[PDB]
Amino acid sequence: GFLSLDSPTYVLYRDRAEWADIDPVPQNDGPSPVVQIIYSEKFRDVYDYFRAVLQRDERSERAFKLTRDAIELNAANYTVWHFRRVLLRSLQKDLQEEMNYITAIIEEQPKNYQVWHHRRVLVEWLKDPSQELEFIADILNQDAKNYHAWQHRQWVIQEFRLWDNELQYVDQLLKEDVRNNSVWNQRHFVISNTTGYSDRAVLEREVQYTLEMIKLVPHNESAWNYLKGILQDRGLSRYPNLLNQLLDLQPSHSSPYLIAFLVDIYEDMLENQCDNKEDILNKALELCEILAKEKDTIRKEYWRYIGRSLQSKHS
Amino acid sequence: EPLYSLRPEHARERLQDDSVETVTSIEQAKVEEKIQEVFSSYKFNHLVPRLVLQREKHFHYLKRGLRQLTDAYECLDASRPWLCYWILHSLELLDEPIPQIVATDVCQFLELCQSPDGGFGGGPGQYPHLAPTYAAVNALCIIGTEEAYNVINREKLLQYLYSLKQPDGSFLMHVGGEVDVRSAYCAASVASLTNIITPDLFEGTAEWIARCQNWEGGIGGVPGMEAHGGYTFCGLAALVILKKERSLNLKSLLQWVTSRQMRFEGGFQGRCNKLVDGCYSFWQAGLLPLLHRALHAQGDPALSMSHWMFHQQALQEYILMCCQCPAGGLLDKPGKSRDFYHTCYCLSGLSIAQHFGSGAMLHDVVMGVPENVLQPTHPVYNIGPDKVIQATTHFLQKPVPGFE
Ligand SMILES: Cc1nn(C)c(C)c1C(=O)N1CCN(Cc2nc3ccccc3n2CC(C)(C)C)CC1
Ligand code: DMA
Ligand SMILES: [Mg+2]
Ligand SMILES: [Zn+2]
Repeated sequence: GFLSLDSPTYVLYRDRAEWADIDPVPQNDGPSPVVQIIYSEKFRDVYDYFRAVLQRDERSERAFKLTRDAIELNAANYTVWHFRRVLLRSLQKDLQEEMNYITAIIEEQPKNYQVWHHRRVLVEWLKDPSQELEFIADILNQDAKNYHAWQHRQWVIQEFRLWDNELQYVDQLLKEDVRNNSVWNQRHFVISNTTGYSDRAVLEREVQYTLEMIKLVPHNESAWNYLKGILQDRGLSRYPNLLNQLLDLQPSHSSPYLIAFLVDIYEDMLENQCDNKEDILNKALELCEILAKEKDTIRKEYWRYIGRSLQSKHS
Repeated sequence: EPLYSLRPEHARERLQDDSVETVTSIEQAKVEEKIQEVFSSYKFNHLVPRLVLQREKHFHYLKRGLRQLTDAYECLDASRPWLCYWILHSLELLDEPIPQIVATDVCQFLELCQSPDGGFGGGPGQYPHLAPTYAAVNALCIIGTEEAYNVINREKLLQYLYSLKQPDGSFLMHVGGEVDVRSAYCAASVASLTNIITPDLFEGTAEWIARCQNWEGGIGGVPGMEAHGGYTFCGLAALVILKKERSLNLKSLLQWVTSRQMRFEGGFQGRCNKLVDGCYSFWQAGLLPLLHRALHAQGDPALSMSHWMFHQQALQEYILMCCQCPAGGLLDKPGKSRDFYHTCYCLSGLSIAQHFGSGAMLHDVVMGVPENVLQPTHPVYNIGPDKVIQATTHFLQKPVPGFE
């Protein structure tokens, strides 16, 4: 019967009666090994029996249970995962029981690539995304920036058209942590694939929302980057009130992000034949100097490049 | 005063949370408190800061690992060509010779990892995968002997890359696997080094990579995803190989990567509002020589003739003061454990930070003792530039393979 890899009564496969018929196949590392891992007895035992079932292509229930132990010893072994999926279909295994299994191993190793890809295959096979948004929200409740979890969330939402409640979920996570860049990315992902940003009421709503988040947390870079990202498509100089509204927030909510955004506005204004070109260029170069020498010295080479670029494009 | 991170004005670069605490600011403040303890240790102990790269300790750790690893490395049993690459590249950066017998042993092991239908697996008899294929080809090019080049079955490698190519331009990481930007970089890297690029192998690939550049300016693993340093390096490096860098908005990419250097720590974060990490010294800083080359090709007259567009000094100070393990090897940040992955990319990032080169201009910045200077690394392949020329020169003497 079943024996978990970490159960106290786990026995090696070489001591199991139902495995006495097959000879283990040792790993051939060569006569002069390199990057040779001195496997524990338990690991070496599972993988010598895995190599045996894989070589003879034994599509049996015992081989299927053996893949669970081989995965739990090294979840990045994509060869074991491939053979487990061959056995899932050959043996007609209950895929809801496999969904329960993949749920448990993702909870244990949420940053492994293979576990998330296996979950996607099961969801595709069953054509059932009904447990996904809730499961992913549980993983994100433990690590709200898990890249694989956000990727799986976007895949489920696009593949099964589950767009209706995601902006509400995004709003909930921005309340919990307005600095979570993965959630500002999810916000852009939902809006760009539903209403789009060409709708004026949506863009106005989004810029007004973002400016309020900037007023509450002026040094949160994600809100500044989202404001810039949604207005940079048409060009920052196409929004003439943006400049004066940022200059208004400068004396009490200033930051290197506000000053950098002013340079970005002036750069686009200079490229689009703005009024008072000499004045706009002098203001842009003055801010590049302030950023390079005092307010953002880590980016001194970037700001000096921007300053030289503005002078070159004007001359 | 010589060290940027120790100047009194550097205290002004600590996080300003605006009196609004969230999980992100709490974790960032925890790292900054720990990093400030490291920077202040010299003043506290009454010593002159002496930034020394512990070459001897790094070399001992690497030479042992090249031969044998404890069961603590069972999680890398499907990544053994990566271990070959990380260790050989770290040794190459440290100017440590690879004995001829050790080089032959690596060739023989990577031959066992090679699949009969092309590409390499994570260990003997494992199914092929683009990530260990990339690592094995880079490891064999670092060795650079006729024996090492002859290991690669070019005809089958080409057949294998075509079996992963998708109609939309993307590549699967392995058969029955998934797509991401790393696959396109893995394929472009091995295909250009071995001279197996046919006219249509990369049809649509540059456009698919461009769909991964998002609103932030950086690149995500797949379209729609958050910008991330590792995937952005893969995206831009693949486009440089294909000579299709103009497919991206290079100015939004430049602003994004320069923003990923941490004002206080000096190192790089992988994504906006995440923590500093030593391996992003290569993934993020490695983008600036790629962008310099891409912009220089377009005739950009405002480029520096001496420095990359990141604070090279601050990155070297973060790596030298915060990322070295006293027993040898490098790491993500203080308090983390050493590993061959962080040893490879902290040293690769340190070498990028030391060496600027563009056209006839060359300029080095070597923080700390002069012995800290590393061998140069090629920003596209992350192997020595001499090894890239040697491999490309060797495989250009062979025709591009035909189809069976
Ligand atoms: C370490 C480690 N610990 N464990 C338990 C495992 C399984 C490993 C391992 O084998 N790794 C780490 C992850 N990378 C993912 C990856 N593939 C790439 C291919 C080409 C270029 C870059 C690539 N990157 C890195 C990122 C772009 C994601 C930054 C592959 C190598
Ligand atoms: C898939 C992938 C590469 C995720 C990033 O890993 P992480 O969250 O552990 O690192 P970081 O916080 O630096 O993005
Ligand atoms: Mg896989
Ligand atoms: Zn790292």
